[PDB]
Amino acid sequence: VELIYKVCHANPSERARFIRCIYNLLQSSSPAVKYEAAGTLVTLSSAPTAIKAAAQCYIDLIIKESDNNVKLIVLDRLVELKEHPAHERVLQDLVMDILRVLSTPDLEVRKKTLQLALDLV
Amino acid sequence: MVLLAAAVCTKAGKAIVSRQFVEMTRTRIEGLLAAFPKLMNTGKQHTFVETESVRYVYQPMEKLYMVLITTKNSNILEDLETLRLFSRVIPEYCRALEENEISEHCFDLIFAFDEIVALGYRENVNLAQIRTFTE
Amino acid sequence: MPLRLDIKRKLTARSDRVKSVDLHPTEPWMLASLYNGSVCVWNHETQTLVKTFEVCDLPVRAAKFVARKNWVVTGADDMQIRVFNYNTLERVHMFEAHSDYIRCIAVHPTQPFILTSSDDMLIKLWDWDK
Amino acid sequence: TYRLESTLNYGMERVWCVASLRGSNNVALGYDEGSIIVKLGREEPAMSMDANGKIIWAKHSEVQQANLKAMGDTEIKDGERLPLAVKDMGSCEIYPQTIQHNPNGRFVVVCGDGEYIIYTAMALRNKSF
Repeated sequence: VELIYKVCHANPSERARFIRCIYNLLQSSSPAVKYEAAGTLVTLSSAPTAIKAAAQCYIDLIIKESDNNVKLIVLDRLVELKEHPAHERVLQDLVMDILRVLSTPDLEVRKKTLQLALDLV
Repeated sequence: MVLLAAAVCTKAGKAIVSRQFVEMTRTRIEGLLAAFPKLMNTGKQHTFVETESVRYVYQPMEKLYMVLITTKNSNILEDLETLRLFSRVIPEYCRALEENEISEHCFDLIFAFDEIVALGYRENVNLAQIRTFTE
Repeated sequence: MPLRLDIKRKLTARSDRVKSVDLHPTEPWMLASLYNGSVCVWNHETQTLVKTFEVCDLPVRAAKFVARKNWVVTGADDMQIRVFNYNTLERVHMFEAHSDYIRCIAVHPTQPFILTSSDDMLIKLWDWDK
Repeated sequence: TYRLESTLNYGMERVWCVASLRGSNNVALGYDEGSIIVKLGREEPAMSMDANGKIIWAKHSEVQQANLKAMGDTEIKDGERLPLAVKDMGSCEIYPQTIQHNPNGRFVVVCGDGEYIIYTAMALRNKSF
């Protein structure tokens, strides 16, 4: 017997069902910002660069939902980390620069990152 | 059943000791354990790895794999937790994993397997509980 | 004389005489090397014990992390420094660091070196990469 | 000055080693009956920004800890950290446990050791105590 009216009431078991129940009550344009899904998810690619590369992808997606032309593919939500105020301190673009890569982190993360610079902006 | 078998493996290419809760996986147990646990259950040093459509959960100990296998699943936390409790119970019987000492305490381990997981549903065990049985 | 302080007990663990205490070079974990023949590491932020390594059956005086290799160096009353992978849980290497037990190990992250100090009145250098 | 800041016992006793985190504010100490990891205080700075552009801190650069100073009249781009922009500020007599300018700029307060000393906004003559 699953689905609660509450937030919880306690314990890992209730907690595990709860992220399933949350995805129901907001399906809309992926989870966007991953819920209690995040904990199992890292181990799913323990070998080792692939986690960061994946993580980088989600973080880029999350920033904004742009036009979505050829390699401008960022989904998730339109505003939830914006892009580009001129009063924002120390700005969004600092994280965007990582994604522009020569190899600036390692090659698996690099391939993901170049696509990801292209994708947000 | 949700849990096909609970199995201790040697990656010598055979299931060293294993438990079939109800008559289903007899000989089947040895072939699965023998192929898959050799490759680290085909893992990459990840506790969950699934191969040939069977979920394998594992922990390496030496040349040996302590293995839990399921092909169905009720909850995330649970599969690990029976394996984990098993891993408290196994060095009490065999002083880590090692094929010869695992072999000698087939009875000990096997009995724990029946007690721990009953008709594929993960019951709980503890080293003191285990004692009443082998007394 | 006044100073901004606030002593707080981040994590405690009970074990036989711990000769060395370490913080992981780049990780939030602290490793303590015990006289249990075991070295144990715990991440004292989430209060999770990440891993233990049985270096010897006789006291391990020293332990430190060589974070880049993803390995830990320990020196025990085996008169050896034994190296293990702290995520693939197995012993990476075994070597005799000294003719006597190893009190402390220091790690040079920028060089392949660990120099270890031992009570054979000598400090020896080992290169993890070789 | 090597005057005793604290003495700590734990019921673990015989403390063999110490080591300190190189990124600072955790020290760990090895004992006979175990190990402890301990967290030291000071995590955050004390400072306050008035309306006179005297943003006062203590410690830091172009300011001493014992005395009091600092100014910040710079407005360069919101996207980066702005310079120190310090201008010198007169007398102090106590240590700053917390040091703060007045929110509209008329007072300065240095607080320390169970005492507060008030110094004047931009002149720093002893106003009050």
